[PDB]
Amino acid sequence: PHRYRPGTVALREIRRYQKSTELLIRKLPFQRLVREIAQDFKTDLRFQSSAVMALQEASEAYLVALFEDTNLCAIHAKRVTIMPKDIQLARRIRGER
Amino acid sequence: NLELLESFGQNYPEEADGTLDCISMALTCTFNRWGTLLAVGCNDGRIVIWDFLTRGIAKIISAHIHPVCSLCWSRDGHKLVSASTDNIVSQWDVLSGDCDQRFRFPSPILKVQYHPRDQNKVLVCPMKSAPVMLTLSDSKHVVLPVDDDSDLNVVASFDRRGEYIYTGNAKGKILVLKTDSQDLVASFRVTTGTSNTTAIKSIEFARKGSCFLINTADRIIRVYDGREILTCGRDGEPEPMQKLQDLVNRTPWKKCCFSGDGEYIVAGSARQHALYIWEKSIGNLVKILHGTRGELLLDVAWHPVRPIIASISSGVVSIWAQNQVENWSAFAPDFKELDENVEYEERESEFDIEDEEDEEVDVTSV
Repeated sequence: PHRYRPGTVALREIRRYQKSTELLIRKLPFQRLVREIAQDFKTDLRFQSSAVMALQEASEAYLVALFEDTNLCAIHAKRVTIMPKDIQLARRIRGER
Repeated sequence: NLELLESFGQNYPEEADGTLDCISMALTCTFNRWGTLLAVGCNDGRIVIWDFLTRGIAKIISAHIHPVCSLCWSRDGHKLVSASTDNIVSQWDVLSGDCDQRFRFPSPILKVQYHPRDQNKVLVCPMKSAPVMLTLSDSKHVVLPVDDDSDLNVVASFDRRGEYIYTGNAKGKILVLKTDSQDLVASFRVTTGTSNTTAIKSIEFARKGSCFLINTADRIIRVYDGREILTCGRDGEPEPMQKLQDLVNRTPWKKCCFSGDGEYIVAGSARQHALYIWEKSIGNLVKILHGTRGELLLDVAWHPVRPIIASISSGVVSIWAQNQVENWSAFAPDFKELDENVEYEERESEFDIEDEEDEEVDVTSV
């Protein structure tokens, strides 16, 4: 019958994930994603492994920066819950679209 | 044969238009005389024939076990000749597909061809030795004598009319021979570069006149006229009508053929799978084409009376014609779709004006 007040697990996971560094997305689905969208530019390529790790690091850093600027937007609108008009606002302001 | 009122600014091929996603593992391609069929060899030794007007697969004939790498049509369109690593002089029918000739003769063959008027005389180009001309009934074989015997790579063919036999070694020396008596009437070494010679890969001809092509190995396609060879005669020194190359990517070629009217030249890469089209007369590139960006090109065809081009890559045979644009006034010719304010006053016979067959044509003619 013991359950937390909602939000506590959220904040402790925030601290638990900021106190560590690792690859965060599971590696083989991301590798299959990279090969599948590299199909369209030159058929039957041959990657190395370190290039795939470099892509995973670049994409992970880009998503983390995007979500922090999204969270700034959502706190600015006197809300807490992130809605995708925040993300579209952030990529409209930053200049990528 | 087709519509005569169709020519609303006809074009020269631009689009992709859709391919034959039916049977892969294609190896070579060639059309018949009019441009109505297309034989295509498989990988295991079969024949794929595709009809054009119905856009339908005509006939599948299983020849042998060795892969089919050389094909040609007869003049009537009834005798297919072919040869492969099977070493066999073959001859096939189009209504039945019968093994009419079977003579396993060594040094496997790289190219066959009929004489363009008599289908009795057929061309045989061995693996090493000099090219051979044969008959149909008996084994009368004519090996053309070569002074070199050192390349063991000699190319030869018949031209449009079958008047002569243009021969070529892999040193770039040409020996013109008469088509029946083997008269060495003309000879020339190709003026390659500054001085140093090159090999000869293949030689093809036209459908109208005597302009033809030389496919060397120094990445330079050369265009000559056969009447200039005839005007020279022996110890000729021809300089070409037009030279062809692409030094941006320095691309050696794999296959060439002419247009139907002898006006345009297509030639294909061995590296990029990207087709180029040239003008014969004025002498420049007109259009680059593309495709699947990382495939290896094998064989390129052309359709004579209609701008259709066949490619071969990864066993897939493309067909490229305009993705043509349809409009109104074929459903209703009394109405024409304009664009802007068109004025109608030029005729003067308006405002209530009132003024004051015998051809017998056959119905079952040709």
